[PDB]
Order: sequence, then structure tokens, then C-alpha cells
Amino acid sequence: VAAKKHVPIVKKRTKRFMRHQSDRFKCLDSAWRKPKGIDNRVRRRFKGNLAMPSIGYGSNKKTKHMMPSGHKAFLVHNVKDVELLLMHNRTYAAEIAHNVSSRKRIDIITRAKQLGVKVTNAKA
Amino acid sequence: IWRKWHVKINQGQKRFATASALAASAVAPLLMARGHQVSTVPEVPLVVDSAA
Amino acid sequence: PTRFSKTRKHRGHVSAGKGRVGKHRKHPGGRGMAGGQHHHRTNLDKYHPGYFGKVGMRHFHLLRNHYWRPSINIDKLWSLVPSDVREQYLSGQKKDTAPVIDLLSHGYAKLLGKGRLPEIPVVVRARYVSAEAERKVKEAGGVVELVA
Amino acid sequence: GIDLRWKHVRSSHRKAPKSDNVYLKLLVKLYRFLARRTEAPFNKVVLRRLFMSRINRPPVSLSRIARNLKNGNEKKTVVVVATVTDDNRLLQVPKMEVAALRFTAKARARIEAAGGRTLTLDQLALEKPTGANTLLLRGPKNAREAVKHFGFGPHKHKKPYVRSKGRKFERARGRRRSRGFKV
Amino acid sequence: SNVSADLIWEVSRNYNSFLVKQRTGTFSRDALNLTNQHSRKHAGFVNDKALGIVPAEKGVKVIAKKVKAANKPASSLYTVTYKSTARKAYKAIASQAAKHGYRADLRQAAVARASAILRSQRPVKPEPPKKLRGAAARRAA
RNA sequence: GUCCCACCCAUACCCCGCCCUCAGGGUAGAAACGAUGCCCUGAGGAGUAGGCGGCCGUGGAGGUCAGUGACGAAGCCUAGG
RNA sequence: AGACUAAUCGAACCAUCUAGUAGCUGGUUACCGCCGAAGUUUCCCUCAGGAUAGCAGUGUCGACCUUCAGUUUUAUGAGGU
RNA sequence: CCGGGACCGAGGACCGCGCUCUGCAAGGAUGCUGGCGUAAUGGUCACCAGCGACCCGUCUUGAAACACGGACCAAGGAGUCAAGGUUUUGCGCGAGUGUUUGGGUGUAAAACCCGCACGCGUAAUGAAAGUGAACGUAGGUGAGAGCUUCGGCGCAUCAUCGA
RNA sequence: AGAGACCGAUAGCGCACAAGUAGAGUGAUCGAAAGAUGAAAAGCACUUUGAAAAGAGGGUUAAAUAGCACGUGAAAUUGUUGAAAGGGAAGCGCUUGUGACCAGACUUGCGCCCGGCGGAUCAUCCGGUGUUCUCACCGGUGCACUCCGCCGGGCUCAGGCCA
Ligand SMILES: [K+]
Ligand SMILES: [K+]
Ligand SMILES: [K+]
Ligand SMILES: [K+]
Ligand SMILES: [K+]
Ligand SMILES: [K+]
Ligand SMILES: [K+]
Ligand SMILES: [K+]
Ligand SMILES: [K+]
Ligand SMILES: [K+]
Ligand SMILES: [K+]
Ligand SMILES: [K+]
Ligand SMILES: [K+]
Ligand SMILES: [K+]
Ligand SMILES: [K+]
Ligand SMILES: [K+]
Ligand SMILES: [K+]
Ligand SMILES: [K+]
Ligand SMILES: [K+]
Ligand SMILES: [K+]
Ligand SMILES: [Mg+2]
Ligand SMILES: [Mg+2]
Ligand SMILES: [Mg+2]
Ligand SMILES: [Mg+2]
Ligand SMILES: [Mg+2]
Ligand SMILES: [Mg+2]
Ligand SMILES: [Mg+2]
Ligand SMILES: [Mg+2]
Ligand SMILES: [Mg+2]
Ligand SMILES: [Mg+2]
Ligand SMILES: [Mg+2]
Ligand SMILES: [Mg+2]
Ligand SMILES: [Mg+2]
Ligand SMILES: [Mg+2]
Ligand SMILES: [Mg+2]
Ligand SMILES: [Mg+2]
Ligand SMILES: [Mg+2]
Ligand SMILES: [Mg+2]
Ligand SMILES: [Mg+2]
Ligand SMILES: [Mg+2]
Ligand SMILES: [Mg+2]
Ligand SMILES: [Mg+2]
Ligand SMILES: [Mg+2]
Ligand SMILES: [Mg+2]
Ligand SMILES: [Mg+2]
Ligand SMILES: [Mg+2]
Ligand SMILES: [Mg+2]
Ligand SMILES: [Mg+2]
Ligand SMILES: [Mg+2]
Ligand SMILES: [Mg+2]
Ligand SMILES: [Mg+2]
Ligand SMILES: [Mg+2]
Ligand SMILES: [Mg+2]
Ligand SMILES: [Mg+2]
Ligand SMILES: [Mg+2]
Ligand SMILES: [Mg+2]
Ligand SMILES: [Mg+2]
Ligand SMILES: [Mg+2]
Ligand SMILES: [Mg+2]
Repeated sequence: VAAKKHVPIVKKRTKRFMRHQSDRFKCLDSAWRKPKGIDNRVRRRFKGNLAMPSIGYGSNKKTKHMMPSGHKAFLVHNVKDVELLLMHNRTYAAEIAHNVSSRKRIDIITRAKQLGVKVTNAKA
Repeated sequence: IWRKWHVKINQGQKRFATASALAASAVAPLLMARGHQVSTVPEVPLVVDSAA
Repeated sequence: PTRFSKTRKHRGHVSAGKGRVGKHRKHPGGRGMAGGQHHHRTNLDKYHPGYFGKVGMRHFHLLRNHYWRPSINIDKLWSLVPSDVREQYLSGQKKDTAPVIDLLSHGYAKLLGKGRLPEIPVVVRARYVSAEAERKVKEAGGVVELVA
Repeated sequence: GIDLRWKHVRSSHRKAPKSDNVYLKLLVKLYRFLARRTEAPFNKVVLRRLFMSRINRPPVSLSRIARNLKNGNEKKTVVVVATVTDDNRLLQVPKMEVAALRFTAKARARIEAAGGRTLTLDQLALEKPTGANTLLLRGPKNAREAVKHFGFGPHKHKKPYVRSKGRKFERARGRRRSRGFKV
Repeated sequence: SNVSADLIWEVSRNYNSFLVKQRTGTFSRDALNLTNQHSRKHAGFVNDKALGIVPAEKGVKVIAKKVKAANKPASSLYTVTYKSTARKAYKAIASQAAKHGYRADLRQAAVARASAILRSQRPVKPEPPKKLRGAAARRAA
């Protein structure tokens, strides 16, 4: 069912803070690392370079962890796990684990419909 | 092979801890919070006559 | 445990907390107590004064059993009486007998006197006794005697 | 810019105990409530001393209590946020009532054998929720073997770190004028 | 004595076998817990008075604990089944909580949980078919 | 060379929103609370060598989810979320 | 010729002592938050190195101690640029 | 005292200060109306356009350097363990404390039990022979949290004179 | 002979294999690399093209995306197909545009009134049993202006995106 009312969601940034010089070397993964060299131009905040993450980019406490519909994800593995959301169907949504068989997946989706709970990975 | 594998414990602190565990075994809410199924036992502590 | 260590926190940072100019080399300054009189004199004189030199005379083949004589003060003389009997004397219910205390059987050789003594006569046996200790026992109405 | 000497300065005193005793947590909840809902200065002092470590809570003996039960304090209630120990030197125990964090086995037995009574810090809050007719006692903070070594130096008369005692252990040069100088 | 409801919460506040923790929230799969949240207020197995509701074949089933039988778990619950009418069940449950001073703070939660269980026993209406927007041209061929 | 108007833009100054850090308050004859929570108020945020705190991952061990799995576990690929 | 002694000679080749010692060069592996330096004093066969004082962090405790200050004012001393 | 524009709407029952006082512009935005209900708003990627942007690690007062290492990728790769010290945190007992060298026992390298010696502490000072801690309610003076019958009593600790 | 909070084929002994082996040195001596088809060889009969190695059909198998160059099969590097850019490097940051591709959200919900359909038994009282001792459950009564469910019609309110 529709989610509880909330303030509008703001993100402050959508890009990903990629690692310096990982676009030139294939041995360097893209995950962020903090430069520590004595001359590094990114560490010294030269104009025109990559940015570094800071606590000032954080999200509003009221809208943190909620997907654009307005719910928060909750991972379930069987039928009894989805019944924990009986009293939270305007704030939480169910997400079925990757390693659940196709028969159990049918049972979970049927039960969640009776409870009015949204399922994120439903179609299969 | 000469690293420390064993640990020395004061005997007084050993006896304190075993007594504290016996007392907790007579609290039914604690039995359920440790995963035991005790919904059909008549009393706790459970005592049986010497028929064994 | 290895997971509570600053070693784990230094991973990813050059020099491991040891500095870029000074480098944590092998043994700058010597090994052990080297340089005590030359370049470690400032340390050895602020702490440990009296370190260098000789004082006193020697003693070849010292046997420590010749010098065994532990001592006890009069302050704790009554604690050597068993607790139930001790309370009868203090409350004033004996008034006809006196206790006889053997210091050697409790592991003491000399009786010193530091505190006070209640006015109840006692009999003490000891190998040694101090001058003040003998005065206080006698003034309470007791007597000390020597036993070897 | 704002031109300040200090910024983000933290407090220098504890705000909670560092222990994980479950019953000490119940005791702290009780006195947090009392200190907020009462004007008694006594309650605030007791709350702070429940946060402290063992070297800041030195023990108190029966002899030290008897010294302060003189000159018109014979009928007050003694409060000690610490352990209360026994003293062999004291031969006659006066009668008193004491509230303490804990008692040793012989200290408790001698207090009751003389006609007194022992309390717990939660029994005290029930009988004297404002700390009326009480006296607070602390043990000797500096009577610790480690404090004798603090601040060693020339002309300080402190205790040195040595492995033995005798004529061959740090008594020659710098300790007497017949070998160089003295301290 | 040495044991009370406050003590039991102190030893079970950080971990117990009913806990379900992940990001975005912490839950409890406890039978005597309404709203299935982890908190002193709702931790039924800790408190001396607690309420629990489970679905029945037709209506709802309600359990509460008898304070005189805390050490006899076989006979420590008082069980009632309501299967006549929705409004009748709401009234009996509300009275069971806030009439004789037995956890009047659980009055709002107990009624709402019974409402959710009865709502889920109705027939489920069919869903509309899904429409297409970019794969539509793909399947138009 | 001297004097006078108007105008242009810094991560500086003023007003508003959000994040964190520090400081100060409220909350039980409990219709009560992840009291390690929630509510109210003000100020602050540069950094090598270095210090401390909190968190994320990996191989094994005790306990617990009466957890997932040949109707497909683990691993691998994927300008799909 | 200090030449030759198995492509090896101003002292051959092989195994072991041996992971020989280095005040000297090179390297030293995830993230976020708060604080934040020194190249100066004294001694050393000391001058590319140490100890010692200073500068820095962390833990606290005593009172929330009319308590202090890289400053002005008033009265009163010293100085030979 | 009247006009004209721009950016913004945090909060969520009532409570307060007030005013021009049937009410209000006074402790934070509401009312009315139109189009569309899907790739229209929105997101990811590729490419052109305006402005900006020297190669990293390292020693150094000073590195983009005509200063050294680095053709590329996968797997391996560096503050550890023991004994002995020390300060600080948590815990047990407390003028004492420490079962485990050994013995008893066992569901057998576990868990449980025992106590004679011994170690550290309870007394120092001298090279040594040796000697060995109360005049006083365990002292006087100035501060001192807390309590108080409102006269005072005075913890911890600091300065000072004595035994 | 029995075991383990040990290692899992660049690890663990130099050696999990015809390993102190093959190989080097006149000699003393030095000393490697190298594990895994499938449950079962059922390890491809026959036809056809080719001098042959082999290819194309056709068979076995649960599977040949398991064929002895054999479990799974990553990166560096390469071929074909498809999309795109290029006036003496390329790569990157902020911000629009175009093309390609795409996740959500919405589809109605509660309430009131009118009519039809079906089922009960709604309030009250009597008996029994629980329990928080005043609040409930079960049996009996009730029997059409009460209670519950469905369908049809009307009305108010709340609901998605951009202005
Ligand atoms: K890369
Ligand atoms: K920062
Ligand atoms: K360091
Ligand atoms: K001596
Ligand atoms: K001399
Ligand atoms: K781990
Ligand atoms: K040769
Ligand atoms: K040097
Ligand atoms: K002059
Ligand atoms: K605000
Ligand atoms: K270098
Ligand atoms: K280079
Ligand atoms: K310690
Ligand atoms: K002993
Ligand atoms: K005072
Ligand atoms: K090998
Ligand atoms: K050969
Ligand atoms: K199969
Ligand atoms: K086939
Ligand atoms: K295969
Ligand atoms: Mg993001
Ligand atoms: Mg620099
Ligand atoms: Mg550089
Ligand atoms: Mg650093
Ligand atoms: Mg270096
Ligand atoms: Mg150094
Ligand atoms: Mg600023
Ligand atoms: Mg900062
Ligand atoms: Mg390992
Ligand atoms: Mg799989
Ligand atoms: Mg890729
Ligand atoms: Mg030759
Ligand atoms: Mg080495
Ligand atoms: Mg070597
Ligand atoms: Mg700063
Ligand atoms: Mg010299
Ligand atoms: Mg150098
Ligand atoms: Mg003070
Ligand atoms: Mg202060
Ligand atoms: Mg001059
Ligand atoms: Mg708003
Ligand atoms: Mg419209
Ligand atoms: Mg678009
Ligand atoms: Mg440029
Ligand atoms: Mg140049
Ligand atoms: Mg070089
Ligand atoms: Mg090179
Ligand atoms: Mg490996
Ligand atoms: Mg073995
Ligand atoms: Mg191999
Ligand atoms: Mg090998
Ligand atoms: Mg293989
Ligand atoms: Mg073939
Ligand atoms: Mg297969
Ligand atoms: Mg191959
Ligand atoms: Mg293969
Ligand atoms: Mg490739
Ligand atoms: Mg290009
Ligand atoms: Mg009936």
C-alpha cells in the first residue's frame, strides 16, 4: 500500500567519488582510497580535480535509507520472515534473498499480498 | 610451540561464576531467551522423584 | 589479541607511525646499557644516582639462615589469641587467669613495641625484646621471659 | 575567520561508569533520578563518586570511622562509596550504622556484634532520600605504593626504581660526598 | 531479591535469541511482543504483565500472563478466542488492557494488531495487468 | 599628473535549509523507554609528522536463527537497478 | 708480469658458523570523525647519530574555588643606545 | 506614506506575547484553477559545446622537473612471539593474598576437590657490630566539599610549626 | 599407535605424482617442474570430401557450454560482428543539449444514503467455566425498524506529474 507521509527526499549528490588515476591503470579498482602522498594534487585541493568525501554530504535524518517510494528495504528468507512486517506495511518493504528457490518464492509472494506488503523483486 | 595456550583463573572467581549460572537457571524468561522450548514443563526448577 | 592493536590502524599509511625523517633504524645509540658514562649520562644522573662505584665491605659465603628473626609489634599481640577466647578477656569475664603466648610457635623471634596495650596481664615468651616493649608489658601487669 | 584560541573543547570529568556491572547500572539510574528531582547537594556528590575507578575509591577502615564519630557525631549515619575493611589494632568497636558500597566479611560481623547495623546504598535512599543527618567519609588517596615514585629527581627525596635493596644497589656516586658528590 | 524485570532487561538488552538485526532497523520475533520491535516497553518476555495476539482459524487468539504463576510455565497463560464480530473483539481486547490497570499503555497497540490480523483474512482482489512503455514497440513486431 | 560618478566578481561578510562535533536543559506515585531512547536551545568545522575514537571487510572456534540449497549451494561475466 | 694455480687470483673452489653487524639507501596493505608540532637549550671521539628540557595527544581528579590576563590607567624604581 | 522585481515555506492538536478585539498580517503557506496520467517529469551511458585541469610514489628549505623507481596482468609480500619491568582500565578477596611443584578423582590432555611449605605484602635504618616508631581525644595554625540542634563538626588534599 | 580453534597444490617437508628423481659440475656438492573427464568408457559404429593431418553429417550421455590439448575457466593480450569519434597526444572536473536504454508512482480507499440478494442471531436474561474479582468465553433464549456479508445506484472527503 502507499507509504506514510514524509518530507521530500533530497540527495545532495549522485556521482560516486572514484579513485584517483584509476581511469589509467587496470590494476587499480574504482573504489575510493584516500591519497596520502606528499605532493598529491587531489589531497591539496587544487582547482579542477576530483573531490573527496566529507561528513557534510550526509542525508537528512528523516529520509535516510528510504527508497524513492518511501519504504525501507528488509531482507526475507522464508514465510515467517515476511510476517514480521504485519504492523509495518506503510514504512517497510520486503526483498527476497538471491538464493531462495522458485517454489518458496511463490509462497512468500502470496502471503505478502494478503498482508498488503510491497515486494521489490517480485516479477519472475 | 612456547606461546601461551592455557590461562590461570582465580578459584574464587571460578566459584562465583558457577553460582551465578545456577541462579540464572531458575528464571524461566532466561530459559526462553537462550533458545529452549519450555512451554509445557510444569515447574522450574524441575525436580523428578528418584524413579531413575 | 591482534585485533586490538594500533598495528591494524596503521595499515594504509606510510611509515607506520615512525616518522619520515627519522626512520626507525636498527640500533641508534648502542645496545643495552651502552654509553652510560658518555652519552647516556644525562639519563643515568637524573634517575639512578649512586649507580657507579663501590661502598662497604664484602662477605664471603653468606648464609641467610644465620640472620632469621622476624618481629611483631605489641600493637598486634592480642590478635594471636583465638577469637572466641579473646573476646572473653576483653569484656572482663576471666579476671582470674592469664594467657601465655609463644611467639616462636607463630613464627616470630623478636617483640617490638609500637602501639598501646590494654590493662590485662599477659605472659610472653620470646628470643629478643625491645626496651620499650618490655616496659609496656610490665606496666600492664605482665612479664616477658627468654626462651632461645 | 573567527580568531579563537580554543574550539571543540571536551569535558574533563566522567559522565558514566566504565564498569559493566548490571546492578551498578540500576544504582546509577536511581541516583540520576534523585539528583534531578531534589535540591539536596548530598545527592549530586554520591552520583559522581559512582562513576569513579578503583584508585579513586580507596578503602576505609573501622579505625578511621571511629576517629570521626567523636565530638558530637555519635548518632549520625556514616556514608562511604567504597569498601569498608576491618582493623586488627582496634580492640573495642563502638556502635554505629554505616551505609557502604560493600563490606568485608569480618568488618560486617564486628559492626553487628556491637549492636550496630549495615546498610546498602539503595536502602539508604529509601530511608534518607535527602541525606539528612549524615557524614561523608573518604579514604586516603595518596597512600599508594606507586605514588611514592612520582616526580623523582634531584633533591626530591622520592623512591627509585630498583630491583633489590642492599649496599650494592645505587648507593655510591651521587648519594654521598665520599664518592664524588651527593644528589 | 536478586531478580526483577529491570534486571532481566539488563542482561538481554544487547543480545537474545529473539533478535533480528540488520541495517534500517531492529526487530524481534517474540510471541508476547506487539509491533515486533525491540524495546523495554514491548519486550513481553521480560515484563511481568504482557499481551500477545496470533491469528486463529476464524478470528483472533489472545494470551496474557498470570503473575501468580511466573514459575509454572505450563499453566502461566490465560487464553481467549474471539470469533464473533470485529467490533465485539475490539471492545473485549481494550477492556482486557485498560480497565483493571493491566498495561494500559498497550491499549492502542493491542487493538491495532487485532485489526491487522482480521484485515488479512478477507479475499484478495485481482491485480490489473502490467503495461509496457519501451518494450511495447519490441512486442508490436 | 590630480579630482568625481556608476558598475564587475572570492571558498571573505549578512539571511535561510541540511550534516556532524562540542556545550547546556526536560522526561516515573511510570497511559512506560532499542533511559545506550526521545524532545528543546546555542556555538563551531583548514592541515604534513603524530595522538585518540568509531566503524567496514577476510580465514577459523562456542552459542543461536527449530536459517538458505540438485525445483540448483559456492565461484565467474554484465555502458541492468 | 703481483704473473699462473679449470672463462675465477694483491690470496682458488665447496658446505657450515649465518637470517654475521650496519649512526647508511629502498619499501612498509580499508574508511570516516576530533585535536595538532619541531628544526631550539645542556652534555657526549658529539658534527648524516643519541640522552635531556621545550613544543603535542590521551586519561583523569579538585572546586564549578572572586579566578585569572603577550592589554590600558594611576603612583613609584632602574638603563647610557 | 505609496509602487515594481528576485530567492525561500523549516515546523505539525491546544498552551505564549499582543492588537486596529463577532475577529486578525500576533510562537515558520494557504486558497482557487488548467493540462497530462506516461517515458511527459526523472535516472544511467556515449558524444559534440563553454570554462577549468602538468605523473604518481620518495628524500628535500624547495619536484611537473634536464633528480631516482615504475612496459603490462594474476597470485605471494613486511611492528610478530617469549621472559622481565612500568603506568592506566575492568574484576575477586582484603591485613592478607596466590588450588594446578605435587596428591585425590574423572563421562580422561577438560571439568571438580586438598593443604605442608614457599613467594609478595604487614618496619625501618647503618659499611658493620647492632638498635628499632603515641607528651596530647594520634598535636597546633590557615583554607576546605558535605552535614548541622545554626552554637558548630569538619573528609580528601595543599601550605606551615612541632612530637 | 592416537590426536589438533595447524596448511589446502606459488600453501604444507626439497618431494600429495616411476623425488633426493630428471638435469648441471672434473670433483666436494647443487637440485626442480608436474594433483581433478564421467555414476559408468558408454573413449564416437556407419556415410561422404581430402595424398594425409583432418572437416561435414550421424551417434553415446543428465550434460560434449565434459572428447583424453578433458570440473569450474578470471585478467593482461587477440579475431569477427555491432555502435561512435579523430586539423601536431589521450585521459579527467562543473554544467546544458542530442541519441540510445531504463527504475519507480498511478490503476483507487474509507464513510454516508437508497434498493435488491443471502445468512444468521443483534440487545436482554438463565446455567457452566475462566480471570486482571469485574471483565470475558461456551450452552439456552432471541426470530425481523436488530446483527453480519455480497451486488446495483447516488454523494462528500482523501489521493500521481508538471505549471
Ligand atoms: K581501473
Ligand atoms: K577533513
Ligand atoms: K608512534
Ligand atoms: K638488619
Ligand atoms: K677514593
Ligand atoms: K573475524
Ligand atoms: K672449477
Ligand atoms: K652517521
Ligand atoms: K655613551
Ligand atoms: K531550522
Ligand atoms: K628518494
Ligand atoms: K623517473
Ligand atoms: K592491573
Ligand atoms: K603466606
Ligand atoms: K562548608
Ligand atoms: K618445491
Ligand atoms: K653429471
Ligand atoms: K538431473
Ligand atoms: K550431443
Ligand atoms: K563440464
Ligand atoms: Mg550515492
Ligand atoms: Mg610539500
Ligand atoms: Mg611529487
Ligand atoms: Mg597522517
Ligand atoms: Mg621512507
Ligand atoms: Mg628517533
Ligand atoms: Mg568559518
Ligand atoms: Mg578538521
Ligand atoms: Mg589460517
Ligand atoms: Mg547460483
Ligand atoms: Mg566490464
Ligand atoms: Mg684462469
Ligand atoms: Mg632480518
Ligand atoms: Mg646477510
Ligand atoms: Mg585546528
Ligand atoms: Mg669522551
Ligand atoms: Mg639522508
Ligand atoms: Mg577547591
Ligand atoms: Mg570547573
Ligand atoms: Mg654599552
Ligand atoms: Mg512545512
Ligand atoms: Mg487537473
Ligand atoms: Mg530525458
Ligand atoms: Mg588551463
Ligand atoms: Mg630542469
Ligand atoms: Mg638514489
Ligand atoms: Mg627505469
Ligand atoms: Mg593461494
Ligand atoms: Mg595427525
Ligand atoms: Mg601448480
Ligand atoms: Mg610444494
Ligand atoms: Mg585441472
Ligand atoms: Mg566427429
Ligand atoms: Mg553442465
Ligand atoms: Mg588450453
Ligand atoms: Mg574446461
Ligand atoms: Mg580480455
Ligand atoms: Mg575522445
Ligand atoms: Mg449465545
